[PDB]
Amino acid sequence: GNVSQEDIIRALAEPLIDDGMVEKEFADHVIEREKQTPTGLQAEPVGVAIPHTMGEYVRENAISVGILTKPVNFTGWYQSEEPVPVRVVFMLAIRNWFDITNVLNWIKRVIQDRDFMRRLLTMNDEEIYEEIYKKIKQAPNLTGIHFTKKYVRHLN
Amino acid sequence: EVQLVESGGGLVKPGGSLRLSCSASGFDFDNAWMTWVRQPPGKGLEWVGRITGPGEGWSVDYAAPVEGRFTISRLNSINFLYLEMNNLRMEDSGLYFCARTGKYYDFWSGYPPGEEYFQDWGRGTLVTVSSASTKGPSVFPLAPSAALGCLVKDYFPEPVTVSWNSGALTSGVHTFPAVLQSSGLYSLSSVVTVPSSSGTQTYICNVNHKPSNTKVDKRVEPK
Amino acid sequence: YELTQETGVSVALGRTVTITCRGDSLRSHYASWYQKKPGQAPILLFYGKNNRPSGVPDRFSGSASGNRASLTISGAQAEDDAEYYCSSRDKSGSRLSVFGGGTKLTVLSQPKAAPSVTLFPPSSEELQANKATLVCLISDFYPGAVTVAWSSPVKAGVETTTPSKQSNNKYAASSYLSLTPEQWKSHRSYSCQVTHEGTVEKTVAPT
Ligand SMILES: *[C@@H]1O[C@H](CO)[C@@H](O)[C@H](O)[C@H]1NC(C)=O
Repeated sequence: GNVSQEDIIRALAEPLIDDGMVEKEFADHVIEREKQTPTGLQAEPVGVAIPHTMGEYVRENAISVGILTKPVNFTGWYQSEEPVPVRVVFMLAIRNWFDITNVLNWIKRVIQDRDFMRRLLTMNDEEIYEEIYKKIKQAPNLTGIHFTKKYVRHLN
Repeated sequence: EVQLVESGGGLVKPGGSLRLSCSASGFDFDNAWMTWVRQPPGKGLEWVGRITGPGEGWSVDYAAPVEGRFTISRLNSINFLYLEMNNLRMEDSGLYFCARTGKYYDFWSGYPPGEEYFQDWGRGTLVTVSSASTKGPSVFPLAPSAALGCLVKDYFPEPVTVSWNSGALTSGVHTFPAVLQSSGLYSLSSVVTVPSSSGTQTYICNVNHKPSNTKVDKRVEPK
Repeated sequence: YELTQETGVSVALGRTVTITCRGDSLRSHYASWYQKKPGQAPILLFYGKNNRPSGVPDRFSGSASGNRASLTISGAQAEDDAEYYCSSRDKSGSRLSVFGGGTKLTVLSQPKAAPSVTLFPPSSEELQANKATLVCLISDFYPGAVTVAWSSPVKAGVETTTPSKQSNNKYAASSYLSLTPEQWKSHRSYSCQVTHEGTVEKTVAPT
């Protein structure tokens, strides 16, 4: 009866739905893709997940970020016969495969800093907003994206 | 499962135009990336261009030689891929395939924009660009001096059909792959090995050329 | 070629062979591999880090290192006798794609067979049409490595076909030497010398 994959994705998508960045159906397709193309990435402090479609049902590029106090199993992006305990989730709403690849490459650099992840595990919605907002600013050649404080949410 | 049929290739002259088409079934065509590839006679695969999907605005990327002369397009309501070719040259002749194109980007070690691979191909459509118009063949006997044969000279266009003993269905007959001559014409040879004794052999070869409506028989003799 | 491949490579039945593709883009981009047989559609074999499509035999495997991508066949078979192409981006960060030159893989699956050679003098009908052509017809050789040479070691106006497999699964080729009817009488004689595995020669006289 603890948090389940569908809940995080639906939770994360709600402000994107509410703000018009993706279509209303968008979460159900993220969930389908997670069954088919899992996005669980083992990392230093805690596990990471990047639920995303390949651009379907996305209307303006946006991101929503979710922090989990208790870990949740997401099947690994790479095959390991070992589920990934996730506490950080990056929901991607990107339309262009070209733009996609840039954003996941930027995603990687963020994950490699473990103390940032340790910080994000104990930080406020406002703190994670302006911290992430800055990293988007400090990211070069990154496409235009949409990030608001509502896009930051604690879960579970 | 996946089926890709190409169509539209054929005989065309320099400076001419041609529209190629590819019909797709068995997969999500409307959202797939589709690629044209060509292989010149004797030469290797060469990437022509690629059309993306709806998220990418159906943008098309072109190899530098064909940029400005070929246009790639699609009609997703009938699952058709098109290559419209203008200002064709001999240098553009060869066999053209459509490929279904996947997208690959490894997270930890990949570098954008990823890599594209070609998971399903068609059998292809042949586009021939020459100045050779059309040509019915010249046939000459190759008398024994036991191998006896016929020589087919200076035709255009391919192909060419042979027959021995007037459709006799004789075995021991080997038809050699033609050679595109330097003048741009084709020449071929067909030989059959026969008993060194069996005087009343009565050997006459038959070559038919449907493109020219040409039919000839050669009563090749020892001589 | 941003991507460079061995022109051709040979191997024995059941033995292991590796084909390589070299280029600067391969230091930042993975490569995919395709098998191409005469008259047949290319078959995707391998792509990415360790991606082998369902249906490709496990004897096919890929690897990358530095500026070098490579494909390996473990227990080569006669069906693997084919042409092999790599593909990747041209430059780092490019939306365009390129193919390598290709590698002809010869799986030596058959006992060596010497070529059978027939040389035909120009026919009288062609001569009465003021033309001449000598015809060399090479057949039933394995493997398909023939060079044809036409007693003066000089030869001009030659046109030779690419080797081609027969129903016997041996190979055949043909070489055509054009001449004018006066040249055939002008020269002492013309000769067809063909080399297969280091040389059966045949000659024809203006008679
Ligand atoms: C994840 O799955 C493993 C399966 O062995 C299980 O032991 C573990 O308790 C699971 N954890 C969560 C948070 O679901």
